[PDB]
Amino acid sequence: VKTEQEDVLAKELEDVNKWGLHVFRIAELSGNRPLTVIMHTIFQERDLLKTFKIPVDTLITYLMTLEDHYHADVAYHNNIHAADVVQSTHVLLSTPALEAVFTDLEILAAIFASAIHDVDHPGVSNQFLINTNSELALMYNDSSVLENHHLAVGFKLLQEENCDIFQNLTKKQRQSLRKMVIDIVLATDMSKHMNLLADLKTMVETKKVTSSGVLLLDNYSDRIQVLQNMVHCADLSNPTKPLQLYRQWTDRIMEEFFRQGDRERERGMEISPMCDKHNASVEKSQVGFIDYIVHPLWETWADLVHPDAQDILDTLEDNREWYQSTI
Ligand SMILES: C=COC(=O)N1CCc2c(sc(NC(=O)Cc3cccs3)c2C(=O)OC2CCCC2)C1
Ligand SMILES: [Zn+2]
Ligand SMILES: [Zn+2]
Repeated sequence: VKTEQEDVLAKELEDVNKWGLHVFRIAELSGNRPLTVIMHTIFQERDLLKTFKIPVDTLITYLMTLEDHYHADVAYHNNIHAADVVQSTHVLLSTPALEAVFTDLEILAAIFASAIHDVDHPGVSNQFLINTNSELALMYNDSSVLENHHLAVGFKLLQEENCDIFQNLTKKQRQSLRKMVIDIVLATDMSKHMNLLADLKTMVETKKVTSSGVLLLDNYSDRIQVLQNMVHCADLSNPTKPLQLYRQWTDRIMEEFFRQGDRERERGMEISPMCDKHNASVEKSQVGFIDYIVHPLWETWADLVHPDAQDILDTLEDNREWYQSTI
């Protein structure tokens, strides 16, 4: 049946539930369809198609349309980053401390929010978009420009021919899913980070647990804050991956940043915070970024789900000392 390529692909996909799936191999084996194949795999794996009556050809058609609205000419914020965050969100949902906590609708909404979360990303920043006085910035009034755009595009794509994967959800299911997907994606904006991180801490502070090992989340605010933190954790999971992956990701985001620095030079604009080709030390930037943003976030999350995130925290801590070695 399968081509031998499909077979090689299938064996790699046997790792979808493991942290550090080789997402870059999967992109190669798949003809640059990492997003399509990982989503499909997860959806079958989690039985999402039957539970929500999603016709499989519609699912495929939409996945492929979604992936083609990621830019192949963008080093980091592309389909592979999309697939990576989706699969990471998928692993985090399986964490033992959230066993049987979230409904299928909420799972569906977290995975879907991951898949569309950066779609149509240009490879430059909100501030850049605001400074260039770009259309996108005028539309969204300089407020969460890219993140508002990813949502509008992710949803509009469901209207293309044979693309409505939510065609069989009730109005009720659709309105709740939508709101969940909008809260999750707007929370990927980095300027929400501290606020998001603070609530997580407060969650951990006042943390309750009941009847067997399972977190007690009994109102919307609490349930959505967790999902929001989960996906935002997945968005910032590169330095917790095995170093081979992490280094490939660091390569890509640095390429994107310098290329924006270039576009800022090519327009007299002033330079971005360490987007400086020629003048910015990657090794240092990684270390501070871990100590100030990535470690605190993941340290809290580890707290929340203690101790299922131990190896994760540990890898991050190693990758951090490894970047220090590089002075
Ligand atoms: C103090 C707040 O600053 C702040 O949030 N930003 C500046 C730095 C930075 C992001 S996102 C990101 N990277 C990721 O979202 C995913 C990763 C890809 C490879 C490692 S991590 C980096 C970064 O990693 O590097 C920067 C730090 C200073 C120079 C660039 C946004
Ligand atoms: Zn983003
Ligand atoms: Zn992202």
